[PDB]
Amino acid sequence: KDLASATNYVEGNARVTSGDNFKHVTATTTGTVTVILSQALQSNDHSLLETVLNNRDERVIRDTIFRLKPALAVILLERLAERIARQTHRQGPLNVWVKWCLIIHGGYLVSIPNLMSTLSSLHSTLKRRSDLLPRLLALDA
Amino acid sequence: DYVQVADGLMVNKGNYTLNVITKALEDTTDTSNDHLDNKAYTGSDEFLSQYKIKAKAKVMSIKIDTKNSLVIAILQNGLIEIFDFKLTLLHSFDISYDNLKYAKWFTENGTEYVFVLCPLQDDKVCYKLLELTDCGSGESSPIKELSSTIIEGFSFENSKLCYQFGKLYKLNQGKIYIYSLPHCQLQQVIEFPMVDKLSPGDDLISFQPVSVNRVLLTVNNVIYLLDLLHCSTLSQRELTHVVINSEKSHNSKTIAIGISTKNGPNPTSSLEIINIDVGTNTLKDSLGKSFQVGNNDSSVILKPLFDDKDINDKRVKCNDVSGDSSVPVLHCNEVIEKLSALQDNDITSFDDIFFKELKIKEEHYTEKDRYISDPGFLNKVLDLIFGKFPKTLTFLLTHPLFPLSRTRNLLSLLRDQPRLFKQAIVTCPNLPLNELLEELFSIRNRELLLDISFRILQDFTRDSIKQEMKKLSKLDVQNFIEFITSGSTQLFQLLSLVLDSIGLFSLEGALLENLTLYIDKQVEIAERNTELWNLIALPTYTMEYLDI
Amino acid sequence: TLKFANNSLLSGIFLQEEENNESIVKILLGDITVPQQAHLITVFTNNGHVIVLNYKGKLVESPKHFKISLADEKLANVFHSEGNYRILTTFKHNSLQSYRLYALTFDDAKKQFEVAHQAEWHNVILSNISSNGKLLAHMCKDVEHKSISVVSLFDDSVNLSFPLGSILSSQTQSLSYNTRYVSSMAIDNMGQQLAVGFASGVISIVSLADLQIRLLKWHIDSVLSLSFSHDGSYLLSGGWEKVMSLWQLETNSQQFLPRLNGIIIDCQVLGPQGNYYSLILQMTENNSNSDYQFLLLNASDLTSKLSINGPLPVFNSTIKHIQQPISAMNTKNSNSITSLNHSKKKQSRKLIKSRRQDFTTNVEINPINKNLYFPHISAVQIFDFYKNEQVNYQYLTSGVNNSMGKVRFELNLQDPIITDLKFTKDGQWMITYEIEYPPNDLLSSKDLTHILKFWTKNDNETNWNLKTKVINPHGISVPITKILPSPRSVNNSQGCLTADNNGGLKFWSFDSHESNWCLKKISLPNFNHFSNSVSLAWSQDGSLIFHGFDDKLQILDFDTFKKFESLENTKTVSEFTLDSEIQTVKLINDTNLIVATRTTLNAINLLRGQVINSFDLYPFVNGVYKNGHMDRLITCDERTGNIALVINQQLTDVPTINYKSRIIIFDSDLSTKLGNFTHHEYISWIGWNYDTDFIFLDIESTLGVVGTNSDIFAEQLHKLSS
Amino acid sequence: STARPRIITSKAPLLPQQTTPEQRYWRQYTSAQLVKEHNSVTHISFNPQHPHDFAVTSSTRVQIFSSRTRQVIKTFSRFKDVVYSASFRSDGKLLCAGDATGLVSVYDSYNPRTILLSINASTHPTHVTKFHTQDNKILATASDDRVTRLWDISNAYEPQLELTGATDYVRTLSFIPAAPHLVATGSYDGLIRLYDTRSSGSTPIYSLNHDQPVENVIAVSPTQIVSCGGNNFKVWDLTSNKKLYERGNFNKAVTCLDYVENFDSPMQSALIASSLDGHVKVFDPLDNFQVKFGWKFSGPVLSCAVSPSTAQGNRHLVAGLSSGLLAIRTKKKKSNNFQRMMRGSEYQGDQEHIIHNDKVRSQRRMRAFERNINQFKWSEALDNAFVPGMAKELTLTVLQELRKRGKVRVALYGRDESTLEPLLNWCLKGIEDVRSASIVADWVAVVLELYGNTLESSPVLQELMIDLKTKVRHEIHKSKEAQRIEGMLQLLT
RNA sequence: UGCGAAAGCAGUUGAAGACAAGUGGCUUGUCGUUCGUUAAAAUGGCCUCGUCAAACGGUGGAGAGAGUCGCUAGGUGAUCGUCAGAUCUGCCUAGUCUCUAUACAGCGUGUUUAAUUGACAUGGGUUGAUGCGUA
Repeated sequence: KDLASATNYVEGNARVTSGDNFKHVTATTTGTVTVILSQALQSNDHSLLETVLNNRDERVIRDTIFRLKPALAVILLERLAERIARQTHRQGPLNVWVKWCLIIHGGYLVSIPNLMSTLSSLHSTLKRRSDLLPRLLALDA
Repeated sequence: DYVQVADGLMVNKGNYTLNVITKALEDTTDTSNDHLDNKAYTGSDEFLSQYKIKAKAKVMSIKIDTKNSLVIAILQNGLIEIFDFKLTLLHSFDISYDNLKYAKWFTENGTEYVFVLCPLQDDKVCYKLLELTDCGSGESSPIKELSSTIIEGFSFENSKLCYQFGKLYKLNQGKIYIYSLPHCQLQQVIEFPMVDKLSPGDDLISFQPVSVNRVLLTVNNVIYLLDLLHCSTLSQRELTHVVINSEKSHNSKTIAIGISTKNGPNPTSSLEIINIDVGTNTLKDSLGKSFQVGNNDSSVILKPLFDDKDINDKRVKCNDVSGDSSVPVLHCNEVIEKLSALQDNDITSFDDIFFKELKIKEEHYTEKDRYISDPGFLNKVLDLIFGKFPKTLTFLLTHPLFPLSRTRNLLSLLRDQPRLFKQAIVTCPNLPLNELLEELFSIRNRELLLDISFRILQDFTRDSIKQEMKKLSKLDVQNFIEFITSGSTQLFQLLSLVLDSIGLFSLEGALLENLTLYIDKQVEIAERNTELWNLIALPTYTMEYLDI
Repeated sequence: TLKFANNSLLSGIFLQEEENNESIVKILLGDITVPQQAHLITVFTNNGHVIVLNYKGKLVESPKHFKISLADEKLANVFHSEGNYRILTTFKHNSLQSYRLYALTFDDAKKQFEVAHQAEWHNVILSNISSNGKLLAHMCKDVEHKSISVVSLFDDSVNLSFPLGSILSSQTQSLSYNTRYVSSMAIDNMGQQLAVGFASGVISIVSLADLQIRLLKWHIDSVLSLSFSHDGSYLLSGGWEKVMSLWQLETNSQQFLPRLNGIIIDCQVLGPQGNYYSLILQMTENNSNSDYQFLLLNASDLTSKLSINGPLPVFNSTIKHIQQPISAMNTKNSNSITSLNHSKKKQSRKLIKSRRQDFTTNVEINPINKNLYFPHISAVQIFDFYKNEQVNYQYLTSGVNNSMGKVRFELNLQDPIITDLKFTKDGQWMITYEIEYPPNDLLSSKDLTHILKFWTKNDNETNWNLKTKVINPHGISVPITKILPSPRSVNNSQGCLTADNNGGLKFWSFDSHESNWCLKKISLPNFNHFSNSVSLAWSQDGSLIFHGFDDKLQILDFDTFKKFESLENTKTVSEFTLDSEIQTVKLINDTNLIVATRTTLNAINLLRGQVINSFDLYPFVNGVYKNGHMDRLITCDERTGNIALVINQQLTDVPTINYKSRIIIFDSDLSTKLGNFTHHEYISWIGWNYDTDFIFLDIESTLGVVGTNSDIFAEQLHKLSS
Repeated sequence: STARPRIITSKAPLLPQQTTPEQRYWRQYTSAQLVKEHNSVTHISFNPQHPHDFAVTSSTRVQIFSSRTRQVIKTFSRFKDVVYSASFRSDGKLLCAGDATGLVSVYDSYNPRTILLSINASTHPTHVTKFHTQDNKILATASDDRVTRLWDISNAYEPQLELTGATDYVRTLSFIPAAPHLVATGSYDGLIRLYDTRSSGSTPIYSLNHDQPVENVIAVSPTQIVSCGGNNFKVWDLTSNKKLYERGNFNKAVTCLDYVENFDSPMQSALIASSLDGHVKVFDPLDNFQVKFGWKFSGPVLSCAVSPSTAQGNRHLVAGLSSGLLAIRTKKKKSNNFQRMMRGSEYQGDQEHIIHNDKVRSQRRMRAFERNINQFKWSEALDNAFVPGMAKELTLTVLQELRKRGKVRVALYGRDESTLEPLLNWCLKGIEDVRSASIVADWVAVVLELYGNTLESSPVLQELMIDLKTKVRHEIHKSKEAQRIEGMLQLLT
């Protein structure tokens, strides 16, 4: 090609990222589903993770996360964050799970030393969901 | 150039050992050791020893005795080893070697015939160097470095008995001519205030620096370029900096002339014969952040005033960018004389202080930028008005409008005049957030709440607000929530800050439901006026009329 | 390269600190002194000097120069034919010039050229001369409107004239003024036809014997350049689209050449058979300077044989009687048909009266191969200064920068601005920051995008590859005031530190595991005040960072990335409130650091933790630079000092359009002014190349530097076989 | 002059859980085959040499499948009890099978009728039989006799070495892949013993205490070996006798392992693990045995294998389940007068001094929207956006190119009811996504700015505007509640 | 236009002269005219140099598509009916369940961290659109 011809712009396979991925630093309760959820999260079992969080009764979700062990509430929250990042219609039903994980395990993940670095994907997903709120405010006006 | 300053034989062991340091003793028989226990046998003692070392075995120990030779000891087992005399004059500073690293038959008198670490192994006779008063051993390629008071430097390597280099080094009577921490240099201290680093591979000075103050017992630490130094008639062992993977914190070197300062670690209490107390407990020299602490060996501050670019035909200055003036006529002598003109009998009046300051600095009396000023000068005139004399109407108005006020601002709540207090809220450019939060939560329910929330938001980071607004009671925050719900943007985000910083669980319910209802209607009105701001052909048959 | 300032032979013609209207106006290939014998050129300047210069071998140390006996006239051009020589001259009502043609002779006394005065034209609007130089056309403005007159100059072969209302259509008199404004004209080597290019976009070939016109409509914006071929059967045209068209005048058939990195402001055929086209490309994405690229190209395959260009910086403001060229609408890249006179009056008044006379730019030096990288608008010119020719040119944003010649409305769109770029200290990566601007009159027209890109090349290839980009670093709509590359001790010189106007900092670093440049460290404060008076510095050890926000120089560490702390409180002063917002925090070496703010210039030691020196800047640099440009005005070294740099706009007996530069150096914490230099022109950027020199960029872009039998048979055979 | 820059497809910031190269490679193992066996598939080995066939050990038969048709080419049915192990020799020439009566029978592969020799091992069931990987003529059989045996296949009467020492149920052998004197055996008491065969052999030289009862031990390097048993697997440096990784990413016991090297893959090595709960997972030995991909199967997976390192054809992952069936997932791969007339067209300049090359490279074909943006047909480019078969990022990038490049209004000028309905009917779908909704916002804003009268006239885009209103209402409830979650974890810092 | 932060905050928009049109003046409008102020349109759009097919390597994906009326949560309709509720085995959406050449998109394989080969005489001539129906 010519020597005076400028180089065109080409991204190629450059990784486009945002500025918000901080990935670097007797019974009497119900019949819940938390053994299913716990041995979904001990492995990486997307299939039975989907069969445990297609349950959407609020008291079942509530005491399920209450009976959950708090050392893996952070990875339940990571799985929920990645699923609502990918599928956008899940944000309605699945963020009921993410608000209950914060309310119940409000001590474990305030005692964790790097909250944003450990659940970066939630922060990036909610930042990109709520960043454009003035724009669709102007749109619906 | 100092370090963290406090604390007013096998050379690589520590504690949990028995005695890896057996050393000689002043005004005693020969030598001793202690524990935190190994036996103290004899290395053919009772001579004129001045130091004592071992072969890094502690049961092949010795007494380095001034008799031209040395033998072995049995400090653990009971079985001695044989020896062989070389000289008979002074071997008081004998240092037995490792498995063929650095050894020669140099006693005291220029007879450095090379040998090995054995009782009968020999080498060449490398006694060629002159009468050396400072002979040390380093590990460049294990080498005897001689500094001679016939003055001349030489460096022989006891790896093939090869004289590596040598020159004419005019070294006088020294204090400590100790080899460097990486061994590449020679730190030789002059008597009172100086320590020069010379190149110990070519026998030449590389950096001849002065030191801070009096120091006598100086030696290089196990550091990059740092030394330790104890005072002569002082127990003060300070540190200075002119091993690099995971460095030392204690048990670095034992050469000191304090009150029996043997076996000097960081916690240097349990000595080898002395049984003394301990001191500082820091590590060696770091890269560059500890020299902001140890900012010593320079204390020569003067009164720095603003100079000017030198007038070499400055009359062709070509359209100066000021309003009307060209250069302020600087009067630092009148700046100093204004102190004498102010510290007078105007003990309640603004006739001989405020007029004096506004005559020395001809400004609009609330404005900067006609500067020529010093922070020590402003601090001393602020001290002279904080003395026998806030009733001046020009001086203490034009100098909270100065970015160098230096922390005499704490009584700004403790004096309460309205216009001077609001001016010290808005314009005083260094304010303590403790007093700012106290003034914020000592509410007088006025617009100065907005004026104090403004500054507490616009000069402190949010987490530094949160950690120091944890330091509040609960009646303050309950009345704060009550006053917000009663009766704006910066106080909304301040309300966000108080909710983030009160904590998680320990709350009440009625205040929470009141705040919930209030902010629900607040989001509703914010949504509707955001909507308001974002809100700012022919038929087939007609019938009409025309003029008649 | 015949350097003018190399010798007093013709630097005595111009070395002035005030007068650069002495310009070089024509070059001729022969020797006007002695005929019939050529390897040397005779240059006519715009004042009246005629220098004869040998460009084969070494330049002679006394050229054959003369000075023609001239009136107040100022030398439009000269003209050559067989044997004879003409010259044309300009004059002193309505602001129009006036032209006057002379003929030359030389022979009797070999110092003077005698002149003859053929004729005059008492008001000239526009002019052109044919390719052979045998005839010339021009416009008149003689009343209801203008007029058009063609005249052969080397003979009275033809001279005709007519009012151009007989050229113009009947539609144009009820249309806009662009339809009757004429911005170009050309004649062929016979004077049979003439091309009138109008500002509306059309061209019209009139046939001069009978004044019948033919319209050629392709240019959708104004026609800026026209030329004929030698036989007259092809018309080259160029305009605001960056497309050179050539019209086959038999069938009216265009051949195009579409993406020519600049608008064609002049085009002409060049060879005897017409095998080259020479073009001038105006490159009008930056409005602050008129930077022309000279590009001939062989006519065979239309490939750019020998493109020529100077350095292309973009200054912060317009420079010196710079007028962006004519067009159809008044845009942000051009100006309409009305506003040229008002725009030049306003620009002269802005340079006279106003206060923010800062036109300073950022230039970077690639620390591997020592060539300097002028970031143009949405592109970079990589340019090496040991031969002063461009290495290449590369588009670094995603605009409509290259794909399209924008026209009348579309010139109100701007491609994203590259505002920062810095190399990592081993020259392996290039960090760049750009502001992507939205088009107007839609919902998202008032929120910018901020994009930080990371580029890589090996040491052979001339162009960089994007490895990653982060859109909105630091958050949405927030700028980057300063990026700082990192020293060789953090991630082997593969980290960058970006600063907000909130005082937030982000440390980005490239790790090989996840093979990308990712976000490592973060310190965000959430204030409610913003200021772009942000500066940054790093310790060479890689331990502590000096974050010079406005009025406040915070001291952060690197391990926990918060403000510096020692629990012993050994007067741990970790903030330095100064009298004004600080714009340089340049640390010369690990002992001390020079702060520069808009009143004073302080220096602060850290092995002796207090102020050591101070200087007065307010009488020199008061409110004249934008806050954040003292960092490009002053610089440093790594051993041997620091360089301040001030500017004096000169004065009459009010300020003027003339400038002088006062650069000063200091060694070792502001001790001695051991360099006090004065340069004859405004200075825009200074920076230290990595081998103890400092390069600076003049406002007219001269880079300067502050440093430390058989013999006769052989001769006759090389004659007779060449 | 340059060439024209291509229209760059709008890529947003990347979302979490992107497609890694490892999981793209391991996800193109597809077209699963399910073959119902008579009983649980206990072992599966591959042919080493032409690595293109594999033997599946069901109950009382061993079937060799081909790696190109996936049908049973050959089968071995003349066992008396349940056949347990079946492996090929390192030359791939013959096949050993341990049987529940303690009768090792070795046939030759690809000939089920010629049983070559029947070693009568212990009276207990023989559960693992494999040849040496360096040597050819020795066969190691461990049984439920708590003693393994090395047999020379010439002298098949007494075992040439008898490796005893284990307290319970030795179920696995392994050989160390550079030292051929080194046999690592693994039993149901934990305790990977390993033996130097030049010594006595009744005592291991050392023992590695996997705490769970091991199910398999394989050798990865000449130095490190991996033992699975219980819910985890551990890796052991063998020159230093010392554990260095352990991954417990399963629910139930890891039944088997195998390992791949140097094959055509982004992963330079791969250890896959099969674990009685349905899962088979692949772990990458170069970044600290991190899991990269996995398959879930319809029952507890008892054994697994992949095609060997030199497969050169159709590549296989096979997993046999305890349910009694077998799952295969593969990745696949004019006249002499006229020629004498047109001879030279394949010469390419070998003996020729100068070789000129200016044939330009043929680039990718332009799509219709890209050539219409090139031809400045901006309304036609919008029309080419809203065809049905267009990718969502392609509609987004032509909207963004018309937004940045020229004029939304130019692209929308000559429209009416029938030619706006594609745009708004796509804007319904694009208003949900984050990456599109800014562009959807300003395009809808411009079209209602300049078609507010067609709003009045046509009722059949009024309803489209109402549906768009309820869409933005749902999305604004979502973008508000996301800010509420953002605050409610900002509280927890 | 100035100060600014990317928000915003203060300032506006005169005079002379000439010309054109309309009805020597009067009105209106222009200016390749000057002084002062910090101050939309002339049917008129971007070149050839070789395409097609099949791979391969990284990069993104809202995945490209097809089912099961299988589950979870919903939004809603026709007719009758007092409601209760009936039939339409009511419809639509999202998630889940199942499957495919990851079907989708993009950059590259001339040297690159990586990754490419093959077809074709890259012409001329005659019909080819009024010859066509599966709608």
